[PDB]
Amino acid sequence: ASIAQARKLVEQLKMEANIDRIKVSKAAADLMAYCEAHAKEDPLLTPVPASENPFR
Amino acid sequence: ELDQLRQEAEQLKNQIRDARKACADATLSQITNNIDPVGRIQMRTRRTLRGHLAKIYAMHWGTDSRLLVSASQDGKLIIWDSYTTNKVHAIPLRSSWVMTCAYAPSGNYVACGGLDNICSIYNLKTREGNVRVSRELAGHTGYLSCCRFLDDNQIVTSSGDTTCALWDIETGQQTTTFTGHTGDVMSLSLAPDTRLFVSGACDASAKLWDVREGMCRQTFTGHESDINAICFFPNGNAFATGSDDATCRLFDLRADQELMTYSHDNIICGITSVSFSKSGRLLLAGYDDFNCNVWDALKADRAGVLAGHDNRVSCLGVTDDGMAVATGSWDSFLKIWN
Amino acid sequence: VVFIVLVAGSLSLVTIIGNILVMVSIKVNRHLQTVNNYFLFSLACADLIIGVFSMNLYTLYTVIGYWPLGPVVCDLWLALDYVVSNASVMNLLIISFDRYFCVTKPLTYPVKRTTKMAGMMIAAAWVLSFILWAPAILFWQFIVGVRTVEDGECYIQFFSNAAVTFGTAIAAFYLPVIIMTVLYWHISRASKSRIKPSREKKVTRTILAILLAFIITWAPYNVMVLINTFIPNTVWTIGYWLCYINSTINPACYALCNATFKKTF
Amino acid sequence: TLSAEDKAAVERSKMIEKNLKEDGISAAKDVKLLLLGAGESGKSTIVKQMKITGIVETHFTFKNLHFRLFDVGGQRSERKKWIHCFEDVTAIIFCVALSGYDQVTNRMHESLMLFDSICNNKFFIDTSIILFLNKKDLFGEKIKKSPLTICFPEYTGPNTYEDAAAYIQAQFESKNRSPNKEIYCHMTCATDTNNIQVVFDAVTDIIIANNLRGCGLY
Amino acid sequence: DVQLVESGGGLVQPGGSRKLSCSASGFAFSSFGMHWVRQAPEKGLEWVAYISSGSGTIYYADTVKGRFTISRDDPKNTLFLQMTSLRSEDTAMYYCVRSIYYYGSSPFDFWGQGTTLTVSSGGSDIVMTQATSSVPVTPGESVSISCRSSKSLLHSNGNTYLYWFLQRPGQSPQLLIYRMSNLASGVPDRFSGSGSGTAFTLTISRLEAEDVGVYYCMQHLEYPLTFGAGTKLELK
Ligand SMILES: Cc1c(Cl)c(OCC(=O)N2CCN(C)CC2)nc2sc(C(=O)NC3CC3)c(N)c12
Ligand SMILES: CC(=O)OCC[N+](C)(C)C
Repeated sequence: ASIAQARKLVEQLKMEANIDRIKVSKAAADLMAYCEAHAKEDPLLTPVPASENPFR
Repeated sequence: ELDQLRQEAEQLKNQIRDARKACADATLSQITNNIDPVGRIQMRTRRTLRGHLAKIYAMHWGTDSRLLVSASQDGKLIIWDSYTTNKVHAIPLRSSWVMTCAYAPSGNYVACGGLDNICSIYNLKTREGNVRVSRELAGHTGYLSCCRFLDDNQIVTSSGDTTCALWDIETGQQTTTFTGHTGDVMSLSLAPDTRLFVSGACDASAKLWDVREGMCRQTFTGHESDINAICFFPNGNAFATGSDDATCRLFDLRADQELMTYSHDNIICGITSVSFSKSGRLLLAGYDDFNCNVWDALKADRAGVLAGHDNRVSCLGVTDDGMAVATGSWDSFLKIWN
Repeated sequence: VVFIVLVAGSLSLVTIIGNILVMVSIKVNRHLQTVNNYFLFSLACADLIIGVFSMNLYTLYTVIGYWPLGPVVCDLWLALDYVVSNASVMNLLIISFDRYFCVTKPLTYPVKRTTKMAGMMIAAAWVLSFILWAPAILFWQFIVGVRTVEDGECYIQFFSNAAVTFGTAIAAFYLPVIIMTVLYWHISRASKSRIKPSREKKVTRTILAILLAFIITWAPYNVMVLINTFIPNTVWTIGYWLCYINSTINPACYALCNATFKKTF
Repeated sequence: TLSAEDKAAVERSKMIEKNLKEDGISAAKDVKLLLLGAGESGKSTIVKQMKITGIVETHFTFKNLHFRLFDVGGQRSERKKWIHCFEDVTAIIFCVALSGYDQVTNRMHESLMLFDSICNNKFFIDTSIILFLNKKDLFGEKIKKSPLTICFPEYTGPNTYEDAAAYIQAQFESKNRSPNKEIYCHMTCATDTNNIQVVFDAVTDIIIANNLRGCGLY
Repeated sequence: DVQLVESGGGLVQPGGSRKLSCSASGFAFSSFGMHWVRQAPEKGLEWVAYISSGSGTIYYADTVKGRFTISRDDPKNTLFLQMTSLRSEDTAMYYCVRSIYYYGSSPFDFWGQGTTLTVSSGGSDIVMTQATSSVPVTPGESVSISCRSSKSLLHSNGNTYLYWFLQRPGQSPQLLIYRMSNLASGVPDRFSGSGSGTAFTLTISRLEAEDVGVYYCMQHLEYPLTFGAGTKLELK
């Protein structure tokens, strides 16, 4: 009866073994670019003056 | 015939590992040798919210970055005003053992769940004044761990029966069921475009589902213990997972593998909550040793600590405009940092 | 005599420093701190003030033979002395009350009590003492008509004057002692094991220790005062110095007896 | 003040806080207990004297005291994840059957190991355990024709009844190893009234001990 | 359903006394604030009293203080108004409104139907002006109405307290806009509002025949509350 379970497992592995992949350095560059672009819109890493901080 | 399929599975996993090794050329820490460090980050307790009596288990912000929900084991679910430290509602619960809470994106409904195996959905804008229970969803066989709203008509829940579900509120019927994990699933996070999501179980594995058809698409296995919290990167191409071995990692969807690990020898305790910042440069992680740490998401070096709790932080979340971070621990208080 | 001015001065240094070993341990360790440690904190505050000011000043006094510091300034010392002394005694009485309520109302009292309640109790304990003592010392001088106290020494004026001499004694000592004895008797009776170092013996030992400390230290001063109204000048040398010993042992009795405190060496 | 209206909101907030405080005071009166055991242990019996999936909440009152009992054997899930929510309970009721003769691995050894596991847990270091020994009359019938050497290889002594029970009780109490908790023992039997008073006494004793040690009176 | 019914009005000689009652059925009465707004035989609205949830705070109009008193009995969900030494200027319709207050709430949402009371023959307030008295309109047209205050209504919190009401012929007023921008629940998307500080407008797009009546603007920055004369709309 476990034959059905094993068939399901191998079918899932084969269906998830045909996914295209990019090269890693490209994925590293994409995150760096995103974190560099949105640096001026992040009120956490660069502190905001008390004039417009609503929790003051 | 069982051994033949076992050998076939071994061949499949060998192929997967070979492909993952082939697509890897250099590590992300090797790419970040030039970008400047962000410096130390200092944050102060700006507000303290002292209403509960028992330990706090869940917390979720609203869309407008002002309203908040708290779920604690004394049988209360009270929504707060962050700027003026007020209480705007106080919802008495049926079961006193709650492990999750949620706030709808539109601000009209909230959810709750726990060891009673039932996800309760409350209506806030009733014509008759008070708040009422709209539905009581009950299809699971184990306890609930994380509930998230997609819209006002459908919700996603993760349970202890090694399965996840998508519900339809107006009907109460489990529209689609997600299965495949070996042990309890204890975390869940929705992508910004709400088309696909990830879950983290106690078999040291995290999977990526799609809510349209219900098929597991990728499996990531690096950890060595149970995974306790998951959150996406803002752009929906990476996520961070916290486990019970003092380690939290960053996985890339396109590369289909790990990128960095965040552990330092001073810490042995496990993670209970993980979140990012608005731009993705900082990473906030709660801990059992009564504090919260901030990591460099591209350099992997600690940049500060958010201490100030008498007991372990169980919930943690940032706003949609990056102004404040809220941490709630078993000391019955919530904090706001800026 | 260059040693008594030195060895007793160390006691003032011992009295102050140790109470710090009480002030800070609540603030830093944070595991010792509860809702029923504010009372010990207030007692430590009072006992620290007596240790610095009163101990140094009198050590100077008893070696000079008279008080040149101020013929008029002495009222401030006396006010500080009696105010803080009554503060310590009121704190001990309040601790006895709280322990009685905690034992004999086991389930409702801890939840009913709030930090505001403890703060209000401590504030009342201070204020009643200060209002009782300071204006009386500052004003009985005028009701005499002339400041009898000369520059030969400094002390409290209504020594043999009227019945304020008794009332002050009976209140300040004899009320808290009777109340704290009856309360601790009832508490030591409530600790018996219904079921059948026993848990009862370990508690009765502490009760006897605290009661003997307080009664033994404060016995000499008050018994002197009454008969003096109706003392070779020297005997107050020893009478005042026992009260300050009581002050310096309070951080040892109440604070160090708790198991969690000793670990924070 | 500079708070305009903006002024009824604070009044509503204070009303809510008053309600929270009153509810906490009301819910402070009740006593919380947790029930543990194993298969065939007989916890259902001690439950059925109380009444007269998920978590069940058996509920009773005895001598103006409000009781709650939580039976969580139905939660057939990973234990490590849902026990931490059950700390701060007053006491844990443990059910052990005086029938170790058969395999489920011996049942008595499984019960002893589970007691060791629950007694030394990180969360339950200072929660006192109230111990119930069931099948008092069945074990009496059994011990007439069986030795206790089968349960414990090291046993030496009589094959009588009282001594055999005392040995098991001592072996179980051997595991506490902490200085701030106690194990209370009552040998229950079928058709036995009073098993509620054995809980009233224990709960009162635990509350007064916790009060004594909390007020630093030790 | 939500229902507020009043009774207890009639013809009383001057110098008498009378008691009014407002009965509620369909909502959490104990968690609401209730007002009393009155209307002369043909004039506009005039605020009278106010009682809070828990009966903590009570306010009165300066012209009625001392003669009247307001009380509520929340176990039996009834509201009262006891009035003594009646004057000939008190002949009016009397209404009963509910005024829930929290962050994002909608005060003055439900208005009762009112009772008729008739009596026989015998400087720091925020004055608000509505210069127009009436505007004739044709169906399907767009019309704009105005309400000018005296003190600027922008509190430091960023809020701006102005409300708009509509009184249809022979009926009770409804609530349209709260806090100058928030459109009420149940009102058509046609209505919209704008303004800056002291100049206020209300814009109606593609007006139909069902929205004919008189429009009132109310201030809620501080007590007492003040209304306007109200601009009437009529066909053609
Ligand atoms: C507290 C106190 C009082 Cl209330 C006091 O009262 C004055 C007095 O006793 N008498 C009796 C004899 N009459 C002739 C004059 C008045 N006299 C002293 S002397 C002293 C000290 O410190 N003496 C030094 C030598 C040891 C005191 N602390 C003290
Ligand atoms: C309350 C009181 O009478 O204390 C007396 C202390 N002494 C002896 C130092 C002045």
